[PDB]
Amino acid sequence: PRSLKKGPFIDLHLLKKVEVAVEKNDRKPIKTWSRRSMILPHMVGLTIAVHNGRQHVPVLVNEDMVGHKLGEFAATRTYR
Amino acid sequence: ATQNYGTGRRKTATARVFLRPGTGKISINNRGLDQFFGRETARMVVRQPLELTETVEKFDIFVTVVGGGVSGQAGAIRHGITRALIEYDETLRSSLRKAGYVTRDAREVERKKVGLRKARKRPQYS
Amino acid sequence: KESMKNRELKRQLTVAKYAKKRAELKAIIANPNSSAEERWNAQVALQKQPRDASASRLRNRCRLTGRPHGFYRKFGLSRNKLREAAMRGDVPGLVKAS
Amino acid sequence: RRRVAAKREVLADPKYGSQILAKFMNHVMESGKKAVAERIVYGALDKVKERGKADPLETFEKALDAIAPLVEVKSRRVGGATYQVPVEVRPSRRNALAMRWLVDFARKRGEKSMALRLAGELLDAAEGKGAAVKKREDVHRMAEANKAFSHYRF
Amino acid sequence: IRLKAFDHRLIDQSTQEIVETAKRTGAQVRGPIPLPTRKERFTVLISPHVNKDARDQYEIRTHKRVLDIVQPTDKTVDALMKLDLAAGVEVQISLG
Amino acid sequence: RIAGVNIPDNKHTVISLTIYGVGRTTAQSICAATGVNPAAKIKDLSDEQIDQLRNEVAKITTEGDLRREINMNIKRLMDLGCYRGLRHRRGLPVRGQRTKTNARTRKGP
RNA sequence: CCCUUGUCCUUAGUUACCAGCACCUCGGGUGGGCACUCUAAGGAGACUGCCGGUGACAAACCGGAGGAAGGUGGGGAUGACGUCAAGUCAUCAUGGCCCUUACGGCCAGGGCUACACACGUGCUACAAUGGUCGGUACAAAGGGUUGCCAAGCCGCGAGGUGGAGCUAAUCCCAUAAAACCGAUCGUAGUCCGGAUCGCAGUCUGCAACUCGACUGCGUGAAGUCGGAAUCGCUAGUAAUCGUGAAUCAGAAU
RNA sequence: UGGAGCAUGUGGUUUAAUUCGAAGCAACGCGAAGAACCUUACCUGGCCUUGACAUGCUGAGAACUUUCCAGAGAUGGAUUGGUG
Repeated sequence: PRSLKKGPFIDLHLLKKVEVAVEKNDRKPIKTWSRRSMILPHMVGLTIAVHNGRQHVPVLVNEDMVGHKLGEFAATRTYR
Repeated sequence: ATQNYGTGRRKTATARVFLRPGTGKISINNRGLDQFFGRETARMVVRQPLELTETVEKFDIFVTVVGGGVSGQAGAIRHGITRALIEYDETLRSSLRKAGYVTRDAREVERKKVGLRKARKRPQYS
Repeated sequence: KESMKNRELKRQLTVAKYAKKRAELKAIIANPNSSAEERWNAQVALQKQPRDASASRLRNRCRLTGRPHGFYRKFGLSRNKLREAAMRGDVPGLVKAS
Repeated sequence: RRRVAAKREVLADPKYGSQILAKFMNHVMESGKKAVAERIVYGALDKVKERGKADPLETFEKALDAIAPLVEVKSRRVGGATYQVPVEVRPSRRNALAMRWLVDFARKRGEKSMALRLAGELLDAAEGKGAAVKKREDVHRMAEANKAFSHYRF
Repeated sequence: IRLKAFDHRLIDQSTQEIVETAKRTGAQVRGPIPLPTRKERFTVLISPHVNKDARDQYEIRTHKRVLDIVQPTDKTVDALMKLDLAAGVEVQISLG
Repeated sequence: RIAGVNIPDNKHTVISLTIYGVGRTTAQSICAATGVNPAAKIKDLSDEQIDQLRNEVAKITTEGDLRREINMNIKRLMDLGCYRGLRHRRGLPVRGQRTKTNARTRKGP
């Protein structure tokens, strides 16, 4: 499945401290409490560290992103 | 007259025998014998009783069988060929046992037992 | 645990706490006649209106005993029940034949 | 260990009316369907005689004239080495390898058409210069040391 | 008259109390038309400690019956409709 | 040149067009309206039945243009810390299939 | 007393359809189909029964009828019961020590497949019956008051706005069945081959920003008589066409 | 069965937090016949001082609406009415 039926990402309990960060300068991250905290494709250039429980990860958000969840920055299996 | 009710069965049928005197004319499923049956080797196997009893010139035969598949009811034309005829007379009475064409067999797919795979076929082991 | 059956059984009311704004706003979703300006009001529907609104988090067990396997579409009971039920007679219609 | 086995082959057909080729539909209906097998089962009968002059059975009847061994090789031991017992058996026993061995050894040839493949060596049963009449006399040859194995310690 | 009930021994002994009981009152109820065994196959596991071999087997039925009052005036099929039930039959009726 | 590479002979034209990977039900729409008859070969026809069988390759991608991008998208996913490059670096099944030790057509030695 | 009624059946089909029939679009609109019938609840059913010998004639063991069927066809969750210090102080249970501002607090800031291999091995073939389609005489009934989701306009192939079956003798998966003589060239580790690079596409719905079916085949392979010796077959047996349905929202190899 | 078509099916592999399970070709039918807000197998952000829930002594206000606010994240409380 997972076709492009559900197009835009308007989710008010997950919107209201990521889109509001345009007016405020970039000196701090967007702090995440899901394995699935996706945001809009209008907000490339931010920091989302994958919530799973004990330390945060290097996420290099660069200019070209379209597809899927954040299970690649902090991977599912982490090779312990 | 000869306007009677016989039957012929193999693999869950309930048949129609529309039979009378004629000349060996054979027919099935509102069609003839050479309409649904043909280009296959079980055709003259039911002529083997029809040559045993010289009835290929003295009766007009319409026996219908349905269900199952294509050729699993080859034995159902075989089933009631003389079921419309030993009702008519006892002339071929003690001379038909050598043919062997009436036994509604139970070497079939009966109840399916759990633990095994199939009818009495067993799973793989050592 | 005394509080495992007690902490999940209460979803008979909480998942259906609104249950009407959820029933009205899950039928228009299968209709594309809603406009593109209406791709945001169809998404102020149900969630932070407190999140006992997803039906994905509910599960059944036996009625007296508490077991998820053995449940068929005709009971509220389980597989270690059905051997002990009809033999004293708790199950109607369940006879043994071919 | 009494044998309650009862043999009775049906030998009559509405197409050929043979003897040991009438009820043979078992290995020519290769686990699938009769529709596709019907042109392969009795399609070879009129393909073995369609290349020659004589009838299909003419060279089909002479298969048990050069493909049937005159001995047996069932093993048995008494207190030393295993000794088999070879002697003139009944026709049935001897004439079982005089068709099926000639028939099954046709996959190591395989020319045009599946039905020709089955009929590939059916016309060979007359002169016996094929492969089925190569193991027939071979059986006899392996019985010099087994010649006196029947009465004493056997 | 179309029915929905249990088994082979309480709906056939309740449609004995439908045909005759509405025929004596003047009109006519036709004969009982057969509607056979409901053929429903099941699977369980009956072992104390788990043994997928050790299943068992179950089945359950529902009979229906087709009766038809010819000229519809029989009140017995609705007034003595609770007479058709003894303990566990819930009678469906069809007046016509 | 004529079909990308050197082609063995004495066989179809539609299977000279279906050569492994994007095709035949496109070619079902091609050989019914172009005029290239499937009833003969690349050589049993004249040379003029091949000229639009040669033009349908240099419009999408080339075997060198396939070789051009056989590493470029791979270059994206190795050094970018991802789980498309955690098992691309490693060699495993990648798309969440039967993963750990001995399923058949995914890894090799 | 334990798969338990072609074999026999009073009576049997309010709306199936067409043996009586007119009819029909010969798909049966529709009477009538209880008789040249439409899915049986349940009921005589199959024997030590007889004859001839053999056997101590006796338990048995061979030969026989009727007559298109006459001699043996254990179908085991309180095993007939007898069996091998060994799985849970754990689905109801049940002890020599423990937490006891705690594993009564809970909105948890992520840390189980380096391949370095053996192995319980148990479909698929060996290129030849050769390599890529949209098609045959043609499956199809029930569960179905927060369900199944037509002939879909969408189609190569997608049956999301529609909705006839809405309480199913209708129907939603409603399309099918290895066959005819299947094209041109006649018998090959390849014109059977695509794992990391499907980008990108108006469907659960407040929640698919470098990974999902979506099978269009440009591409990136390895299938060679099965020998050491070993799973394993005395009769319908060794043996290649699918599951319809929820705690009432459709990927149980 | 076969250099082999590198599945957690247990023994050899990769942690900075690890709870018990068979003892043979009866070792992937070895607690329970299913770990979707952790009131689970001490990572635990974290806080207890009466209590969701099982519990006696005491309450404004019975109750809910507690939509929404910090919440990129339970709820206390604005809780708009009700006084039952």
